[PDB]
Amino acid sequence: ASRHGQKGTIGITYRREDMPFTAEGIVPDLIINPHAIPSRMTVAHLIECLLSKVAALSGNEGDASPFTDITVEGISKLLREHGYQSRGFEVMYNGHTGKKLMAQIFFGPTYYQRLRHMVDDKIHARARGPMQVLTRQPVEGRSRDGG
Amino acid sequence: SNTLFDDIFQVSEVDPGRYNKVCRIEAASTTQDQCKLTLDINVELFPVAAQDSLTVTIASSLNLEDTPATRSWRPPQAGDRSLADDYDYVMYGTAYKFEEVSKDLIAVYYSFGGLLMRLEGNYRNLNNLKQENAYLLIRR
Amino acid sequence: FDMGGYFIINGSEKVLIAQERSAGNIVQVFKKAAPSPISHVAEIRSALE
Amino acid sequence: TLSHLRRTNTPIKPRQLHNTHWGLVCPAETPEGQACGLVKNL
Amino acid sequence: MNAPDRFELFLLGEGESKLKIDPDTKAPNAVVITFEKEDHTLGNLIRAELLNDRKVLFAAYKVEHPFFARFKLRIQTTEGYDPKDALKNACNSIINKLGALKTNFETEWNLQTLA
Amino acid sequence: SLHKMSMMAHRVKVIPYSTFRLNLSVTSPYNADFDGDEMNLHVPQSEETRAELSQLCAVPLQIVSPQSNKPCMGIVQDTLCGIRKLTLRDTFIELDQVLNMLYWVPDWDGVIPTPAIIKPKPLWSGKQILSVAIPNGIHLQRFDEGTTLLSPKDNGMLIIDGQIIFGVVEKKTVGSSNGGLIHVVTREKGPQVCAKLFGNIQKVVNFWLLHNGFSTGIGDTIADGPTMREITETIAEAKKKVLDVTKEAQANLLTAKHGMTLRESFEDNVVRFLNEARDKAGRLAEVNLKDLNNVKQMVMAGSKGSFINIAQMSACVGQQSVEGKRIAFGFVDRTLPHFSKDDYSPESKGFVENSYLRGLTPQEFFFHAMGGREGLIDTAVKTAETGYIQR
Amino acid sequence: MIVPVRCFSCGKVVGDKWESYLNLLQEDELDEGTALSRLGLKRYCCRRMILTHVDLIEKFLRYNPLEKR
Amino acid sequence: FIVEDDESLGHKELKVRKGHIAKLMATEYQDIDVEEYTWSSLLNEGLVEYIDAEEEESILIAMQPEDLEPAEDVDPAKRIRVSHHATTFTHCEIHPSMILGVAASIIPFPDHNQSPRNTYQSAMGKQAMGVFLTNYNVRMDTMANILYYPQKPLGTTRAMEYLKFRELPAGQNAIVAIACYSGY
Amino acid sequence: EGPQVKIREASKDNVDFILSNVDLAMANSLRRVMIAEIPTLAIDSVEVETNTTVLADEFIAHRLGLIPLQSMDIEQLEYSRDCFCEDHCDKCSVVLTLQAFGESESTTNVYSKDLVIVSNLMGRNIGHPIIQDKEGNGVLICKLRKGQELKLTCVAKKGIAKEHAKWGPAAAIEFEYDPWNKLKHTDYWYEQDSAKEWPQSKNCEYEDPPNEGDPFDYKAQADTFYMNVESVGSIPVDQVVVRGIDTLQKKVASILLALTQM
Amino acid sequence: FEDESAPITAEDSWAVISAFFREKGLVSQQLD
Amino acid sequence: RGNLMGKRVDFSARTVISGDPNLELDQVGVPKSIAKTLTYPEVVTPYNIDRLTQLV
RNA sequence: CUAAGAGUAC
Ligand SMILES: [Mg+2]
Ligand SMILES: [Zn+2]
Ligand SMILES: [Zn+2]
Repeated sequence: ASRHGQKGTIGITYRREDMPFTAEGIVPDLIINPHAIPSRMTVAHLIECLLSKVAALSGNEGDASPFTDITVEGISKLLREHGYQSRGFEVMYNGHTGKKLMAQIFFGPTYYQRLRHMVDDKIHARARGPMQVLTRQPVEGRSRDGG
Repeated sequence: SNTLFDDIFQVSEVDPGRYNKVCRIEAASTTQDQCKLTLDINVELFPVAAQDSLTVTIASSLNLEDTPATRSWRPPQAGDRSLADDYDYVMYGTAYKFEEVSKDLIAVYYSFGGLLMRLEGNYRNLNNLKQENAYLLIRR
Repeated sequence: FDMGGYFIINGSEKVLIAQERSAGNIVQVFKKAAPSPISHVAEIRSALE
Repeated sequence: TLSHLRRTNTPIKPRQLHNTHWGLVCPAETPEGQACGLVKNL
Repeated sequence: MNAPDRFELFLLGEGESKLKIDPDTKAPNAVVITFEKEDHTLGNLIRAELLNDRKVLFAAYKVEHPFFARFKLRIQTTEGYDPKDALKNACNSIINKLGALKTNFETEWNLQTLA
Repeated sequence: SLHKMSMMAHRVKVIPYSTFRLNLSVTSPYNADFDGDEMNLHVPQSEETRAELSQLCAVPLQIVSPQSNKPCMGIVQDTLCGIRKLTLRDTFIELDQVLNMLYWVPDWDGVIPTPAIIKPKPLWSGKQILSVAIPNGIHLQRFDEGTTLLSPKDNGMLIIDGQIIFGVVEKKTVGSSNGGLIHVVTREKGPQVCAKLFGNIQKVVNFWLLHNGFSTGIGDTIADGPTMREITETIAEAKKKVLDVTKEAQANLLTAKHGMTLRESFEDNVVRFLNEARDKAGRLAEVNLKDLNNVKQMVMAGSKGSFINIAQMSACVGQQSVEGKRIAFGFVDRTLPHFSKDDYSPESKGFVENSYLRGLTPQEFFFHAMGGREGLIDTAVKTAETGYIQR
Repeated sequence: MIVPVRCFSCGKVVGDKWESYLNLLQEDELDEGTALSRLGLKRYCCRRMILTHVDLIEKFLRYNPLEKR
Repeated sequence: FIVEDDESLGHKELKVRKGHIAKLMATEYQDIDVEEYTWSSLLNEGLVEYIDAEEEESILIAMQPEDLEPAEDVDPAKRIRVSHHATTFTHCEIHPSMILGVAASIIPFPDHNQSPRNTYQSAMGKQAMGVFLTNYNVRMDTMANILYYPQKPLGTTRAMEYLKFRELPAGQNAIVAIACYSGY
Repeated sequence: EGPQVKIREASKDNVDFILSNVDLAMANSLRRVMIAEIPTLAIDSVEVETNTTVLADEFIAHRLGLIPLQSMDIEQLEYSRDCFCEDHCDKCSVVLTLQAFGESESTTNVYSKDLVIVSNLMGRNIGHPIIQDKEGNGVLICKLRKGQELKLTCVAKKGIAKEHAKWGPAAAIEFEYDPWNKLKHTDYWYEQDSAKEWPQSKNCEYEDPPNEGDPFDYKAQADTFYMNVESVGSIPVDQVVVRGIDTLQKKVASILLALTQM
Repeated sequence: FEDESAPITAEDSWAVISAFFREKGLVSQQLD
Repeated sequence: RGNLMGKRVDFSARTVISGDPNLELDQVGVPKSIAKTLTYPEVVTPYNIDRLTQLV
């Protein structure tokens, strides 16, 4: 999950060659769906991606405090001064054919957390196993091979 | 095989609309005063401007010989002769409506893979058009 | 970096959650429902420390 | 750990973020479940 | 846990071959060839070099699932031209182009002095 | 599992990873996301239970819900957006991509359709390629607002004998709507053919979108200078009208609407003016958004978002409401100690005149926090009460 | 914990550019961006790899070792 | 902060000035010889005050000093703010970003988010994985999860260096692309 | 006759060149092979003898696996999976041993320069960790307080970037074609003007700008790809490109071989 | 800066916060 | 309500769900482990002797 | 093993 409530599981993992790549060969560490942006209105996710891009390029640290006088215009201007598209879009190439994508991809560093909820600790199946002593039903919980 | 229809139109309006590769043109026939055309053309691939004289033909097939789609499209081999060789811009579609505009005027609607065309005129020269597949051929 | 402010009970770190309660020695008046014969109720939860 | 050490629990419209919560408890920090609003963080 | 070994992407499994051909009955003179332990890298290359052929009517490929490294390539040629022959010619053309490129790049790198 | 469609018979496909995998469409009946959701799998232990499960509870048999005599599944998320991008008139596909998209349809008859354009370059339109997915023999004719038999706006939908004659394919056509493509296909050809149609459409559209790409970024939430100036002018005009209404109320010249008090009418008028202000600002922003705007594209496709999302992200977040009323005076006669007593101005009572692009002031941030708190509380209370009512 | 060997995205070996980075920051009084450019980190993937690393290992090295020989 | 009449300037101003800030900076730098100046010194000379929700009913607070204290071509990209057209302030917020809690002080640009998303992140950063203590090697706790390479955020807040977040980060800077790439 | 190359910049680790008269599919296939199909040597198996450090055993094993190793003659090695030895031998592996002790009162940095090859390399040019910096110390593998000791052994097999990214000798591969967007393969997102808002690439200087009046050239295909390959250090960047071409040729040759033998 | 009694800016208040957290800490209420 | 109207049952699994555009509408992806755990009893028939014998 | 409690996921 990002620092903006953008929780989600890994749908699939692609190697470096299959990922879309910019003209500088950078491939993303993550690909997130655009559809999470309009409904959830996590604009701060986009703004912090842009600010992180500017900070990584310029070597400074993004001042992402809530109520500062930091604007998207200033971050965009600083990014344009660094040789990139001001709004964070980058012309990317499809990793399977190399052809340019007809649409330019929003691209940049972003701060993500790995949460404690892993699939290895939630998968659970039981064809047959221990039963309950009282009602002769399967016991409860995956910690007991329950049903 | 043979041309179901042929005429020379002059384009009075070219409307880009919300598109960058397709424009809708309205054309008035310079020979018959009652025939008129509305047509979606790929301007990227065949530019069209206002007051441009276009020879417009509709055929049932492109081969020079008479008829003997259901057969798969195959890229034209070198040296293959078709009616398209005489024209610059050739599209293929199916007719999907024959509207009776007036007592003598009828309109025929063709759908060129989503590029819409409506050709209207007196039935004495549009009668050859029928509810089937047709090729639209255009030269400047 | 450890900040303290917690207990060690049987080798487990136990923290006391700040329990919220109504303040004492404050007079609070509340409107009651129409069916009840009382329309307003003024109360104090008096206590001496 | 820090949020736990600064956690407040309200025994049980107390769930609403009151105006008086300004600057004394976090405006948006509370569980999504049945504890929403009852558990607050300073 | 359930994550399979990485080497299964590029290593041939027991009892299966790199190539398998099944004739396609939808159109005449058409085959579907399943390439095993491959990916888009070979797929797009072979597709393009098949489409450069004049006598190949249809040539396309698809990776049916990203989980498994394998892809299906359908080839339909003109009558009197075995689609296997089209695959042979496309592979030959790819090899020749790559060899010419390797020679050219070697000769171009030998021309540098600041290396 | 609130209804019978939330419990359906599927076919096992064994996969080499640790999660259940299901089609994107079939998530709509289950109300299932992929942000940590868990699902249950029951295996029948006899041929009889197996058989009646496959013949009564099969997913294709549940496509059309008895709940509203309309399909409960449709094309959603990326595919939906992709299909809108694929069926535009501008969308023309070269020979190689056409061959790949045709091969990606498992039941493609094996004949390449004659291209929509033959000279000087063979180009297939997106509608032509998508018509391969639609089964042969389907007739559909929907007329959108203002469409004619010719489509200047390419809206509407006309499909004749399985070929899309015209119309942009979007939520109204392939979505879970009555009379749409899903309903017509399942009622004419059968549930199996409808499931096959789902698979074919998703396959072709997802391939096209993979090789076309669709993104969204911060620039998609930005309106140009004149539009921002007009939005600010709209907000200022609304605030001036609110100030005039406040004057007329405070000068006692305001008359209470029949059936309510003076304060109730005043609050009603203020809330209405602020709501229509946010609506006008959002409409200005939406009109300003070009057709290439990614959020606009998603909204037009119907896959995700709406007008209000664009309004809040680009133009104005709007009025924050608690219990259906404006932000209440939690402190004595004032909402916060940062406002003087008896201040009924829009900013003092939760109106958020700043978009999410511009960011929120501290007071507006707190008022939005209160609004979201009410939203979460209402969500919990509503799910509990609805569960009890359903049982 | 300790500087990663390779940049996560591209894979440029940046585990050998941490002590040089610290020496540049300390002895030469260079700011972060100029030092990153000096070390050869031109892509912002590598620049974020080296810029935002937190050297926790120093902390771990303050405690007396559990097994001391 | 405490605000007094300040007849010398003729307008309301914070009781804290640049001299006290300089002394606090000197004390901090000495920690990182002059007379020590701590928060108790501000509390003792009437520089700062403690106000609770009972007293907070009868005060007026300035959100920021630079824009609300002085008496009255602007950047269109800046968010819209109001002046409140009133000068009767009694106290000043030390910083508005201090209304957030420990978990919500980690959010970058929380004012650029929908409030339920901020609540979700506040409840979700407690589930975040990082370094809970530097002496985890000598603690026999029941469960511990530690990132290999915790990175301090590229977009960092001013309130997260009091939480030692930069010392003990709970996440990584991943290069994210927002794209409908494969449908997965 | 065939693809033509003209290299702009030649460096020890970066080659920037132009790949003309070639199809897009071939250029992208070469790029992908260079990314993930070049065999390379990296530490694969780790036997931990002593570890009194603060880092976990598999943490240090992870760091060791990411150490680049010289792979000039990696084609002379064999894969351990198709070798006749029991676990690992000299014909299919290189054995290193990292032995460090914290005998200094200050922190002692265990670098990759202390990695010493144990197996006799039989005259090859493999095994050596790649050193790039001027100080001469390699990658900072670990740190030692006074009295801490870390003894371990590594078996290094040949590996490709597909099986694990630690074997990737490619780093970032810049790949671009048609900088002026003459093929119209992109629709430039813009607010007021696409030309102004999109910075011109450095490669725009190597092509003629469009005349702004000429009709769209629908017969124009994709060629003249500007490609910049970076070298991690395992193999020289020119050898990176050459081995990518070789491996792609080998893949197509294997396709032909299987086809002909069946 | 040069003026001892000049008004402070919005950046200055952070110093004050720092001083506060130098004396209180994050769990000062528990210990107190 | 706890043991008769609704009861804990065997032959059931539960885990996280992920999307897959390459699956049919009526298909569900089952992890290999869950397939290895959940079982179906198939009666031995002359028509399925070979495959069940091979599974054994 | 049972019971109670706390936190948490959708
Ligand atoms: Mg969910
Ligand atoms: Zn990098
Ligand atoms: Zn061996």
